[PDB]
Amino acid sequence: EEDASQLIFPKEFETAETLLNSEVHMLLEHRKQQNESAEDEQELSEVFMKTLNYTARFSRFKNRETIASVRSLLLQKKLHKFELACLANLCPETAEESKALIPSLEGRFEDEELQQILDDIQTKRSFQ
Amino acid sequence: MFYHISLEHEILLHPRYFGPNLLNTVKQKLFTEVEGTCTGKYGFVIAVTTIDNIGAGVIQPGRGFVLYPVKYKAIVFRPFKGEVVDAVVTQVNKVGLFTEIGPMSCFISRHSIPSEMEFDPNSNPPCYKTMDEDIVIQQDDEIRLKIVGTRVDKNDIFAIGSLMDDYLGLV
Amino acid sequence: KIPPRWLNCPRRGQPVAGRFLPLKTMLGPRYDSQVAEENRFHPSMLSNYLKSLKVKMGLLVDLTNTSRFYDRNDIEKEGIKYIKLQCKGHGECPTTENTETFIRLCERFNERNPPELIGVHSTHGFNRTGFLICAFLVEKMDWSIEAAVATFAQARPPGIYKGDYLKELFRRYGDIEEGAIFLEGVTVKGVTQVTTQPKLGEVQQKCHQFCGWEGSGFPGAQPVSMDKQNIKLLDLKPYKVSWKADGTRYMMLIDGTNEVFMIDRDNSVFHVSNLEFPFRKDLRMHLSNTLLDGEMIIDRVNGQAVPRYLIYDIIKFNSQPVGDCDFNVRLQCIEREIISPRHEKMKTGLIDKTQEPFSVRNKPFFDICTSRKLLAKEVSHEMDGLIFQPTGKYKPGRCDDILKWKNSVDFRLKITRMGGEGLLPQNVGLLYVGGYERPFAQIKVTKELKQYDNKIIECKFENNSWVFMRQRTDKSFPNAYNTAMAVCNSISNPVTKEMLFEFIDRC
RNA sequence: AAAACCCAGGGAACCCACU
Repeated sequence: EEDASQLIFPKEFETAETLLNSEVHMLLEHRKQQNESAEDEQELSEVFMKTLNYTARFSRFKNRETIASVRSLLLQKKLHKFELACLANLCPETAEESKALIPSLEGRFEDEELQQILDDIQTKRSFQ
Repeated sequence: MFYHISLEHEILLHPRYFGPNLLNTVKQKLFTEVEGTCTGKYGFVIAVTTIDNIGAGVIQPGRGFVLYPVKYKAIVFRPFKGEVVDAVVTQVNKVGLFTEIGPMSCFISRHSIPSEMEFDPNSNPPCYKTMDEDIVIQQDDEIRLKIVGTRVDKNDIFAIGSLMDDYLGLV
Repeated sequence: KIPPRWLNCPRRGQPVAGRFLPLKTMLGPRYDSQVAEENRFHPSMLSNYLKSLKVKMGLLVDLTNTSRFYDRNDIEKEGIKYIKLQCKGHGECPTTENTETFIRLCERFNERNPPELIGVHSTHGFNRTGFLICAFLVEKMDWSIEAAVATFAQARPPGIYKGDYLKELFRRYGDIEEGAIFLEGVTVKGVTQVTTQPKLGEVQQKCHQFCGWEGSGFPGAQPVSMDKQNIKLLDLKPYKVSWKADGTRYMMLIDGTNEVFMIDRDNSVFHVSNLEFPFRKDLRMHLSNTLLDGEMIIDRVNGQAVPRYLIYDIIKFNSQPVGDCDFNVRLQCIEREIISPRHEKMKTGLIDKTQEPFSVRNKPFFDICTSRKLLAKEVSHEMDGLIFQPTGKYKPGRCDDILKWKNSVDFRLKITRMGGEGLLPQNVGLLYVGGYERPFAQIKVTKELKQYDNKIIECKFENNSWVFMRQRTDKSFPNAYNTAMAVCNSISNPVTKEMLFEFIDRC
């Protein structure tokens, strides 16, 4: 019934807000830090550090300022939250790759503008 | 997709654990009882961001505990149908492919794997590779998979991937 | 509880077609106490190795209707889905009732835990565990309709089987037409257990005759542990003591020159070859119809372990009822009729101490209130216990006047986040024992304790709770619930050398 | 065969009492 390839979402996830891998990583690291403090509290769940390591391995933006720059760059274009988050997470390099990975971007933006956005993403990608 | 939503749950407090600080007890209860859980409607409850609202405590008539309706920001993830997601390969099998996405185990069976991407147990790591030995998907690799369907069992969800479509496989 | 042949005994059959486990069932910690170790079969044993043995099946199904075999919660805790079925026992095979629904449910599981396999388990694991496996293999595993019916035998060899099941199986899914250790730690040459019934029963019956014992088993006097009530017995009659050393109770029956036998608490009989017991009058003729009571202890002298047998009482001597006499008279008889002739012939060279299997001696004895000196305690560490003999005549069985004086339980620790309803779920290391799955003790779990999980451990009552005395992993199973009752009295009374020494000292 | 008898598995109609 659901298909995000053409942006079919259930009614429950209409007011939902997406997050980056790096945003989730930094939030989970802060929560782990407060878990280190605030004694008389047991360790968190297996899913907690599982997702923490998963999003730390696939982290692409090492700076919170980089996060803010990416959001202030991407929010003002007419993109859906899912498309924007997927573009900022997968980080494609060619407009054909961006359109193939996200088939809901067909005609939303011009392929030259889409390639310029991808080039901006690659410019602000924190390399390792 | 990794989501930041607000969820409502009711926490139950026995009078034995009222104490001088009551709201911290409720915060610990919420931070324990939903964390690491999985729902068929909202997927994996990854983490609780911020406890937003604590409702009025309705004492259950006749029975002792009090009831707290609680609204809270929570980080969650639920698998979808039809999306390419990065994954870590955990095991390569002649029948399928054991992959991992955070806490979710994903099974990519070989019939849903293209004919060129064949299985070889002769290699020291049992792995998937082609005859040209260009794309070698083995243990602990970073790949992308096409989620076809998800199955929930015993309050957790596992999914099935595929590599039929283009640009699927090793990154 | 568990009936005889509660289980067939082969613990787990190999997986049929490497897919379906042909096993059965119960013997949890509650039934560990009433079962032999090879027979012993915990979910842990099929599982603690299973996690890395590649035997880690993810589905468990209990076919037998009765739930008395074991608790199903542990299987879920193991992560194996606990499922139960109502296949009737008593020789009832199913016909797609509670079977077809299970087969579709089993098919549903096939992927519910896929790297994992299935666990199907009837009363004995052959009475329809295979019939259900055979039924399903025909349904989905495409096993041959006749062959699948015979497939269960290939992985689970039937041994005792049920023909009624085979006929329904054949018809529905095809065509119906188709131990005794003498001294632990040191091996003694010449001591040989006797398994020949004609001599074993004769020795047992003659010991019973010499003791005048009513029931079966060990005829010996069995002393009792003391409480604040047993101390009162000072003012009624005199007593006499020796030191209980860590050893095994053994009665020697002297029936001839080579007729020397050992009888332990388990009534097992061993034969001793080279012991010679001269008669005091004529040193050439050897004692007969003589029964002694004593302990076999390992004693290290000059850095070498020398097995020794201390004789602290005598029951029969040449058919004379010496056991009916006074204990002092019996001790003097022991001395003069046992110890003296042997040393007499040893001095003459006719008996070689080096050639005998072990030393023979008599235990020294003392009394009521006085010789306090060892409680200026110089051997306070070397005292393991003390044995209490009154002045009265010998009496078999349980003796309320004969007292035994002597950290310390193996524990099936389960570290569990006990989840209280409406309460913070609280992690606790539950301590329970065999025969007591209910945790008698629950202990605060340290992370260091959390290093050992599901571990059998010796525990020392450091506080009201018992901190681990030792990791008693060597004991595969936790001790009986009754041992917990026994230590429930043993570590409840502080039982001390200063408490009993005078009491064993004066008269 | 936990033979935890942790102690009924019958209902219907009628009559007779007591308040």
